[PDB]
Amino acid sequence: SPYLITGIPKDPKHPLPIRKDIDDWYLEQTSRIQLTLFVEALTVIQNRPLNDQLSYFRLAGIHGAPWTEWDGVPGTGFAVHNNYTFPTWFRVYVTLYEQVIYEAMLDFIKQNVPQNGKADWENEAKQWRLPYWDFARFARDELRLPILVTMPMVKVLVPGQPGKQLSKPNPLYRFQMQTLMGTLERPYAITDLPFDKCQSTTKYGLLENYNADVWADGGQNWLRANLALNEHPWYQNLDSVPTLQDMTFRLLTTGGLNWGEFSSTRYDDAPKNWMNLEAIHNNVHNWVGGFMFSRPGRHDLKLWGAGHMSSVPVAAYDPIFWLHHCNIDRLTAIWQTVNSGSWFNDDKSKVSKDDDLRPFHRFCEKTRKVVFFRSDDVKDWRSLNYDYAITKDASRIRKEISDLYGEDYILSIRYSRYALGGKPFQINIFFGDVDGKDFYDARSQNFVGSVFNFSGAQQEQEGVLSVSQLPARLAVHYYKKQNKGEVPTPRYVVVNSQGKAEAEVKVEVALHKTDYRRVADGKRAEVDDAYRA
Amino acid sequence: GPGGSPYLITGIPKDPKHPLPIRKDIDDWYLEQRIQLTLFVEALTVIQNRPLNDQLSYFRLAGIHGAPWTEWDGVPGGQPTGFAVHNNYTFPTWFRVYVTLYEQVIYEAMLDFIKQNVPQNGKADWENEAKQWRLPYWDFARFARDELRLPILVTMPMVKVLVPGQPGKQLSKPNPLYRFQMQTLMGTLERPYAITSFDLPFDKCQSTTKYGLLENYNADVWADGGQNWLRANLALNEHPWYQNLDGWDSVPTLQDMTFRLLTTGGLNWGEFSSTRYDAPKNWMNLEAIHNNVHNWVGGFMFSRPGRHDLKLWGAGHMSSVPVAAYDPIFWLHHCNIDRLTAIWQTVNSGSWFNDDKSKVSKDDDLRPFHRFCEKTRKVVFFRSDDVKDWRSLNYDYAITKDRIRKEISDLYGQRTKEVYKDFGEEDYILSIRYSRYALGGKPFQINIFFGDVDGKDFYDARSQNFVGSVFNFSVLSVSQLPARLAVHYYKKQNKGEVPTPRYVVVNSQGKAEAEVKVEVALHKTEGTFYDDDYRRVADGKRAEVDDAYRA
Ligand SMILES: [O-][O-]
Ligand SMILES: [Cu+2]
Ligand SMILES: [Cu+2]
Ligand SMILES: [Cu+2]
Ligand SMILES: [Cu+2]
Repeated sequence: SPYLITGIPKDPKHPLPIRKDIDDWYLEQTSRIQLTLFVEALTVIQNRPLNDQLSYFRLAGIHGAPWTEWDGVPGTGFAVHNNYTFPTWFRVYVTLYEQVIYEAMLDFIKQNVPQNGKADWENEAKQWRLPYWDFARFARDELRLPILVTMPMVKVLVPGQPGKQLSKPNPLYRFQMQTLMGTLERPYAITDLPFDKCQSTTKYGLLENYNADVWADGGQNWLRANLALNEHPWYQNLDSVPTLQDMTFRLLTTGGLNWGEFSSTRYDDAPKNWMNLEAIHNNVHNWVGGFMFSRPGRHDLKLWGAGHMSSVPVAAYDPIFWLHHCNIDRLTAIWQTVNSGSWFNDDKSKVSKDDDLRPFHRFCEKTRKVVFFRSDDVKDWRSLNYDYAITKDASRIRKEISDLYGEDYILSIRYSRYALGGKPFQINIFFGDVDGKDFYDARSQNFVGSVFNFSGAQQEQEGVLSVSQLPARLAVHYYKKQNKGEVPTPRYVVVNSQGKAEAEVKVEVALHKTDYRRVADGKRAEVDDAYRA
Repeated sequence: GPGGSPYLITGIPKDPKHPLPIRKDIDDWYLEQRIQLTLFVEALTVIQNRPLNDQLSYFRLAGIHGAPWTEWDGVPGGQPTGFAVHNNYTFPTWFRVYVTLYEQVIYEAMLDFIKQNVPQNGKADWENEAKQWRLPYWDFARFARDELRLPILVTMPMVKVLVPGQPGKQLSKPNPLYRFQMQTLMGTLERPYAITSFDLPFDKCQSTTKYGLLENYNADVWADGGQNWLRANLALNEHPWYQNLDGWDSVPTLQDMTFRLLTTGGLNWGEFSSTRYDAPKNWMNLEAIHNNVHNWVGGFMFSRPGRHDLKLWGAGHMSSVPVAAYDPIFWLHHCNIDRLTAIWQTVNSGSWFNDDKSKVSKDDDLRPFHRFCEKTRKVVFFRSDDVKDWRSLNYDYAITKDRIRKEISDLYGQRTKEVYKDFGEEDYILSIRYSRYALGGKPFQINIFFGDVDGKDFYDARSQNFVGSVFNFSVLSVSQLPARLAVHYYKKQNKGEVPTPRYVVVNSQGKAEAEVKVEVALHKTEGTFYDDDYRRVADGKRAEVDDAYRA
């Protein structure tokens, strides 16, 4: 310490290497030196001890729990949420992860590759960059978690044993410790959802009413995550379009937003410009991990279940976290490319531009001193010696955006992250009557879409709230069709981690129509008595 | 076998300090735990990690049942058919011996683990636990501690064990009951053991899976498709569709079937022991219930036509005769099938290969299982009479130690009685007769409906008007389904009319097979079954489905 974050060092045989789509990269590798390097290096990092600040646990620990120091910066986590430095704090955080993995790759080569092959393996390490998960791209008819994340094991090369491939536990599948995270040595223990009783990260694996020993490793219910990722209005199960892809398309193609509007859910005391990067990212966290531990009533089919990615304090432990944030960085770079003058340039985000991005250090070549990273340091992501295919070929970026992700009606949503004292919740919006026992997801009658509060005696910063936006065109057309042309009143339910409706929460929900005009104000829907909080 | 001599199956040898130890319910056994848990985990881990040339490896022991159809213990294989008996009256007795073999191998591995690992101070106490341990059973028909479930242990990827010589120290280790994993894809094992019979990509699996094989995912996902135990639980709790409507109480069909099986009097051995068919009231048999559980644990449909966000299909080893024995739950399932056989024997004491059909098979050699014949001084194969009394293999069940009819009702009959008592004193059953070879040996599922069938959704309890299923796990074959509650519901919606049973034969692609013959009928008696003259009241008919869903 300090650990200087630089990105992977420049090598002239490797001009601005790209971060590839992880599904494309996995298929290239198997259709495997880089795959071996990534698997082996990430395994080594996951097995480093807690007192090593470049262990996987400690790197994930920068984000949230267990809220310790990192790199000599005293330990809420370090992560930036609901502020305009969300994209840039995470830009540096993803680069730290990438850089540590690359360093571990070089160590792996020194340890395991014979002298005669070191140049070949080093070539591959120097070309590798952290792949991104394209959560909004149809997987090589539907959106999906990465192929590699759904694989318990992965086959790798053994250097010096040509045609000596071997199957190993996949470090992208889960992060597993040797004991329950609640029992780790001080001060690293993780001690709402029983994350203290988990040894491994899980997706939808934590459900009430099963033995607590099941929670030690609740499994990776990637089929369930995929279903959530493809959320869309209920009626489309009677032509569907996944809302996540439409939201991403709109984020990338809508012109005229300032940085403050694009960068964050933060609303400091319009609606057309409330589709923002952070809100989409919050929904993806919910969809990957699950946040509901139980459901009232009797149900044969159990669609709930909770996991690490839905929860701010522990989401960073799931290896997909980094791949998600890699794409969030990619989306930022794309938006920057097509909105090149909009950088901390509005009267709301300007104040935050010079925030130190603690705990991340760099060397100042002007002061000749170690300082914290600041947003302007990473405005050009290529300064960190990586790029994306889509931003290298800028000339045709609009066409590529259309090929990947392509009156109007929109829903606006304004809410307090601390409406429940800081606990997470999901805002579900419906057109028409709400089923008092089924108000949760796309299988719930009349469901149109959700907004997840990715948060987790406590109140928000004075004057600050949070915003999101949902597409509503197709769902309003269906509703009119079934309802004699009535413009629907949006109905909402605020759902907590017990699958109950929090009657006392008020959210501002409105429907707007195209220049957008407000055409209906939303109202809370009642649910059954056994389903009320 | 090992050494180059036959492997003699004895069951765990008798020790006078250990009189007829019981096979416990695996959830109860787990919940009270922890030396026996440690011994079972460490021994089974060693057995699973044994090399393919070792005939007491997990792979080769599973290999006896089906694929890859090799020899075992000097007995030629390559019959493709395995050594297992299916659709014949020796089904319960062949499996009785098979389960005992597994149990004996585990016990012997426990003794070796103690010899290599346990300090002098603890050896006699660990030896005493090995001698008291017997293979637990999975009670698939008992409510878990409102619903049927896979065992707790089967759903845990890791398990904490003791470390001998390190007091109070425990280590979390991969749970050998969660899955069986090899070091490579089973399709590329060293000859002759490759798994390569079947249409699902089992050749592309390195590990066993529950509901994890689906079309349209990268083939490397199939190497280990995972354990979707929540989905398997859902399947295990199959019941008529109408019971998920508000204002109606549900009963798990599996529990109703098992209570019927155990309580119905007057079956001969041939009716009880097998699906084999060469009065429909007597067609509820052990093998048919076992077949449905195989399906519900593993999943058999790889695909479904059309577009579906919620994907309720998926295939896994337990549904597939050639590879089912590789899933560790297989043995726990078959341990309960042995227990159900012992219960039924206890309450049907004269009914042992007692009919003209089964008498023919009573003397069949149960290959490949050897034992030493003390009266002729020869190593011979097991025969059914050798295992008529399961206690001769030095194990027992708590339920067979005495009161049995009351235990059967307490365990399997309370929910059925509670809901049936709400309706009139009548019973309805469905009879189902099919040919196991109707699809060339390919497996298939027979779903029955009362009322109109949704031509895009004819699959499971979520399918409109679904009544129940019969699974062809694989002379004719028969099964029976409870129908009393579904008939009541249909009558209330149809001004008293008796429903025509409608059936669909579904293949592994989720498509309807139109040339698979199934004989379905609905039968009625006055009086409730648990308190006898059944008459046919309706003939079945094949349901049509949407054109895109037709095979
Ligand atoms: O019968 O497996
Ligand atoms: Cu975060
Ligand atoms: Cu995040
Ligand atoms: Cu079998
Ligand atoms: Cu079986």
